[PDB]
Formats: sequence, C-alpha cells, structure tokens
Amino acid sequence: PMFIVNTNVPRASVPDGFLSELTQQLAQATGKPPQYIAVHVVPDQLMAFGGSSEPCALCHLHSIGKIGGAQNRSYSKLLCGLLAERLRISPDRVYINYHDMNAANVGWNNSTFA
Amino acid sequence: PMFIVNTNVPRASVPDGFLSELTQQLAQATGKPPQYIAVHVVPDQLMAFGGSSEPCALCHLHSIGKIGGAQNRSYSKLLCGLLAERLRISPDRVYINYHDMNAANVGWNNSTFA
Amino acid sequence: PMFIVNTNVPRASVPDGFLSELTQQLAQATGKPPQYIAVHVVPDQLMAFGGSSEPCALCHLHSIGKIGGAQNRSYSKLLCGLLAERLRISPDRVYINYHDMNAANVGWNNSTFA
Ligand SMILES: [Zn+2]
Ligand SMILES: [Zn+2]
Ligand SMILES: [Zn+2]
Repeated sequence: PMFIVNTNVPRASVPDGFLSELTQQLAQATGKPPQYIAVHVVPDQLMAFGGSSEPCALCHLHSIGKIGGAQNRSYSKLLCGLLAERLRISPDRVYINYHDMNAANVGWNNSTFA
Repeated sequence: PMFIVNTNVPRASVPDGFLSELTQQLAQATGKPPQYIAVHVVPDQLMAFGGSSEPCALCHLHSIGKIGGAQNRSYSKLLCGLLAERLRISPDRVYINYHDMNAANVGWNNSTFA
Repeated sequence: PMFIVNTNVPRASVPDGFLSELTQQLAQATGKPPQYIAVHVVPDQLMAFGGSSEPCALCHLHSIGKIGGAQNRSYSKLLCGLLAERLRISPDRVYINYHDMNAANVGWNNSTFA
C-alpha cells in the first residue's frame, strides 16, 4: 500500500514521528506488513478546498487489493482522524482517492507484483 | 472534483487569484457546487515535455462523474486556456489526465461518497 | 507517456542530463516519439518505504496504451535500473504505478487525444 498526503499545512506543523505513525496505522488497517507500506507527506502546498485556503488535504491511497466500499469507509475514518489530530485539518476538508491496483500494474524491484 | 497542475513555471509567475479562478471555472464547467472543488498548483518543478524544459504542465482532474469524451474536450479547452493566459504555457505542452472516480473510492469527512 | 518520480534523494544528487536520459529511454521502451514523452522528478521529499527513510521512490507512468504485464515488467527493469544507477536508490525501495489511459481521458492542446 502507498499513501500520499498533499497539504497546505506548514512543514513545521508536521509532527516528528508522523511518517512512522502513518506506516504503522496503515499496516494495521490494510493488514499488510509494514515492510510493504510506503508513505509520503507534502506540506506547504498552494491549494484550496471549496475556494478556501484554510487547512486542507488531498490524498491518494494505492493498494493491490484491500480496497472496497466498507474498507474505504474505515480507511477514511482512520485517516481523517489522524489528519485532524496531528495536522489540525478538519475531516470535511480532506479528499482521499482510493485506487485498487492490479498486481501486474505495480512495478517494484525490477519487475511487477504479478 | 480535484484539479492538480504541476509546472516548471516559477512561483512568482503564478498570478494572485489563480486558485480562485480555477475553483470558479471548474465549478461552472463540471456543474458541481464550488464547495466540492479542490485545486492544487505546484510550481518550480523539475520537468520536461518532449525533451524540452520550456514551460509545460502535467495535470490531473479526478471527479465523481462528469467525465467523458465531450466533457473532457471542454475541460481541456478551458484549462489549457487558463494555463496559456495566466502562466504563459503553450497548450501543446500540457497533459491532463482525467479520472472518473466511483463514489465508493473517494474519502471525505470520515466516510466516502457512496 | 508521462513519468513522475517522487524521491527523498536530494536535488543535488540528481545528475545533470537525467531528464533527458529518462525521456530518451522511455521513448525507446514505449516505442513512442520523444516529442510525446513527459518526465517529472521531485526530489527532497518527506517519505518512508517499509518504515524507513533510506533512499526510495514512488512513481507513476501514465500512457495511452503500451501498458500490460510483460511491458510493465520491462519498464520496471528499465526504470529501477536508472534510479539505482543515477539516484542510488535500491530497486526494492521503488514502487511504480502503471495507468493505461483511454485517449479520450488525456487532455492536450485544448482537446483530448481521441
Ligand atoms: Zn488518482
Ligand atoms: Zn492518474
Ligand atoms: Zn495512480
């Protein structure tokens, strides 16, 4: 699984340990080993949500499987929780795009996961 | 809808008001309420288009519906127009990836749109 | 075709000429003319892969066609090889998401490729 958060929150407002917390929480949520989880945070972005530049986040989660209606609801509660608690972003100013990837469409280690 | 533009144009060349212009015109073109429109501009990028580092842009528009052949042509005319007039990027140096998202695959406000 | 690499490797570690090498080799791998290839490198990112922040990369390749199991394996070998040799990133710390785009879903030059 791989998760990106793009936000207008400043870099200094991202806590030490946030990447490790996302890794652990996503490992637990997806059930995948942490060794397979990648995370990426991009602060200081020029962005707006509903025309407003109050704190917001635009995110992506790519995973080979572990994507679906109930799972994505659970991930959204989890991830919005973390962004609210750690980055002080309101849940209603977060979007997360979920992409279920075929194994043949994810490259890694000189080949794909197929 | 969520629109991202990645460009090698420098930050100082992005005019004041541009996020607001994008929000307004995307709301009108997609028919979606402005509250649901998110926009993100990423200047100063290390990029090439056709092997050239002349001004260019690589973009993404995700939307739950309102994506299809005729709509996408319309969006491209609108967005390339804006990038040309505001950022001085030639339309033939812009790519826009359009993604029609299932409601169940978009997280927002602790849940999804499904 | 368009290729993005997000990495924690610093900007100064990206060698001169790398965008040009990526353009050339992607043109050859996809079979598409270099004039149609776009490349984007994003260094200095706040990322982790498998819980750690040694050099890693999260990438995307979007292409109208030229995507499939054998092609993607060949792209992955090529791209991991380049990231290892030029950016000193281990291949087992690289993910590449491959997206086959419909022509009507790629905007360019005020219209789409349809
Ligand atoms: Zn997406
Ligand atoms: Zn895409
Ligand atoms: Zn993707």
